Amino acid sequence: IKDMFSSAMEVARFEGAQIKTVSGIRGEIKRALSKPEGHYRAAFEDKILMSDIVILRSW
Amino acid sequence: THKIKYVLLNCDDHQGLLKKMGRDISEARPDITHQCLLTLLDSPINKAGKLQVYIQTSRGILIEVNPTVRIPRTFKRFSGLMVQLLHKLSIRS
Amino acid sequence: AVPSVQTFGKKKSATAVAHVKAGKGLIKVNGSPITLVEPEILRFKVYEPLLLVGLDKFSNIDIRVRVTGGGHVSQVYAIRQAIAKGLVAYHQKYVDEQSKNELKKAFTSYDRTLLIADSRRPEPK
Amino acid sequence: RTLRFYTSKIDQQENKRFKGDDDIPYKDYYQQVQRGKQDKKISR
Amino acid sequence: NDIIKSGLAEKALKALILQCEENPSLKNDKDIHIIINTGKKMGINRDNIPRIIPLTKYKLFKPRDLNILLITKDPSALYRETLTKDEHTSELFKEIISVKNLRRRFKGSKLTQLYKDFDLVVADYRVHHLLPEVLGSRFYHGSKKLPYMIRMSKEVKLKRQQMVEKCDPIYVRAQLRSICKNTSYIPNNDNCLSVRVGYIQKHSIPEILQNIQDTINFLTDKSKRPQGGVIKGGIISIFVKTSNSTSLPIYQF
Amino acid sequence: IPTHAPKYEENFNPDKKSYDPDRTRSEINKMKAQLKKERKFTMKEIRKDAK
Amino acid sequence: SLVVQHILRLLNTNVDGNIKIVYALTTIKGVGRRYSNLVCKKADVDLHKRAGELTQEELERIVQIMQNPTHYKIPAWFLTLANNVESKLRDDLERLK
Amino acid sequence: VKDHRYPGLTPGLAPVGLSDEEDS
RNA sequence: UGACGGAGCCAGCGAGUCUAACCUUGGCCGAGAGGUCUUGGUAAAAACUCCGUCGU
Repeated sequence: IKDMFSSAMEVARFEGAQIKTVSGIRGEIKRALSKPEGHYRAAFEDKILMSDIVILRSW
Repeated sequence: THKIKYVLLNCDDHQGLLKKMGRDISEARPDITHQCLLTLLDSPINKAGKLQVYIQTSRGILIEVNPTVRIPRTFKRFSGLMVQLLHKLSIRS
Repeated sequence: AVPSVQTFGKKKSATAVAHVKAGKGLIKVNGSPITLVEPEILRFKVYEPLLLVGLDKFSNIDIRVRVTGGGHVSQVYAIRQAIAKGLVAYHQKYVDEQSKNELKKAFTSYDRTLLIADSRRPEPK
Repeated sequence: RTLRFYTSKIDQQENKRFKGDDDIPYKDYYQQVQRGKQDKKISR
Repeated sequence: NDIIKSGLAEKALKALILQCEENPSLKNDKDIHIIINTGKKMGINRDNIPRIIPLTKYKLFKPRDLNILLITKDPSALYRETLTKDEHTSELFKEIISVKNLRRRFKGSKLTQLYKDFDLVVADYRVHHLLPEVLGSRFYHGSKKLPYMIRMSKEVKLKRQQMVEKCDPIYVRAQLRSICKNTSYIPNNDNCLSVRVGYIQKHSIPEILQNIQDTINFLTDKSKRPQGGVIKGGIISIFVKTSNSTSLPIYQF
Repeated sequence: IPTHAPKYEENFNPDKKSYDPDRTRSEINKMKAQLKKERKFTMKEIRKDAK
Repeated sequence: SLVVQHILRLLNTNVDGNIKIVYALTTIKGVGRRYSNLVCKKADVDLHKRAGELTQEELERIVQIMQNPTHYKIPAWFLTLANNVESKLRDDLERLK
Repeated sequence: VKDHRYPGLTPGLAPVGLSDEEDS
């Protein structure tokens, strides 16, 4: 995933956080990718599409 | 070699230190190895290119001495070179 | 119908199918003559059957070999195994059994792998 | 060229390496168009 | 010829050349482009096949000036051998490569290196449609290094018959000379069009103006179809610009 | 035989890093190491705090 | 009884006589194998000759080709931030605490 | 000059004139 | 027990209407939203066998 965070430092703060797609597919922030800054790896309960948008709910 | 900087252990310079390592100061003399290398390398046979020298350190380290080398004549400069050799594992011209 | 026989040779993933029939001594591998088999260094390997039993036996048959899978070496071994098995089977079916016995004896005396598959199945220890 | 040039080289050659007990050495219209293009955009 | 007579064209080119000298960001900009606003949609789908516009008065470049890459049908042994031996084409091409070898050897970052080294890319027409997959996106957006179709020999194809494979070195050299001296354009199904007309520090302002008129005449002349006469219904406006400078108008309807 | 002299650094300290001809080159190499150390430490700390 | 039939300096470069002319001139910076071959062909010097065998006029012609390529129509192609980053990292560290 | 297989040939084929063929 | 180029040729896994860049220069249309085109930079089977060249 991209555009959620600006740098890998921010991702580490949210590692393990709960996320979902518009379709309702639930996932998790697994690890921050070294290159480029802000990109990160996530695992979802089912395969997602490129058109989907992932959301992290926070308060 | 041992850090005090690292210095080639000597029988007279470092007696208290070598006591701490527990090794007897009778057999802590690299000057004898310095002495032989001077006469060997300066001998005419080496100048004829029929002699190469190896050194087996007591710890079990084997050193190859190229016939071309010109080791320093002063012992102090000799000691400074060995600490370089044992750590860097090689000396360049 | 023209008398014909079919045999398989196998080595790792390489599999060769040999069809041996009455003919005029035409040996082909993958639609080309056997002399063009590669690599050249191992070519005599695939010649080993032809030489061990003599070219006279092949003068009355046509052999067509089709090879798929594996690498160069395994393909060569598949070809030679298929050729030997095809010759033995043809002499079994459409020629006397005495010649079959002589062919089997020669191939087994030289190299048994020509007839029986060389399978290195794992064996735990 | 001259002989003397060869004599110097010959003498130099004889004179021509650590030896004995030697120790190792010690040590504006464009700006108008740009504005016009912008002015259209803000005006719109 | 009214465009050349109009002083508006000359002043804009003077402003453009001057400000490229002044502005550091435009230091790498070397080519001059004209942007043509056709009144109506051309209606031609972009085929990525360059269309040559003959510039009669002046020659933009010579083959000896540019890095030329030739992409040939597999096997390239006949074409490489014939071209490299013939004196006319012995030193014409920087590199001769086949499609299969090009695909195998150059991938990923190597494609960027190929893009920089070569100024012109030419390919046999038979293999032209394969190149977009091989060369990648970088060659095929922007039209700076878009490959040119060339024909190795004057032999023609007849249905139910097999073309004889031959390489005519003089013909290939003649085509390449035409490609370099004459500018090129690519049709697209929209009003805008970009055509190279001049090279900074090589062409004087009068020469660039003549090239523009040659471009306009060829593109508007219906007699030159299908290569020319694509601009139907007149030209609303014409601009001039470098790669990174903006459009300075030279003509408006 | 040709006679060459050994090359060595007096008061050599292997723990001490090698002398560099260019001061700017050493200074940036000094500092790229600092940035890597700091980046790795803070990343470890933020992860542990998050856990 | 009477029968009558190693190093050279070109463009401020020493070239061994034993090497072939093309690969001897390749040693010159800016001179490649293909470029040296073309220069030899223009100079009408037989490529099979060794660098030593070359005559004075041939060397002069090669020098003229190499210094003046365009006249002979030779093809053209032959011819502080880290401190800001570290300070930002330090600021982030302080914010974390 | 037309090739049925590749209709793209007839457009965008480099024009050749007597000046091009003549050696420089 | 090299580099360069060419040629020949050998696998088995793997198939969700699903598979996938970024930053710019400008034309036109559109009330806007935006749509289309143009433009430069950045990032992104092998072994094996044969032949030719250089040469350690």
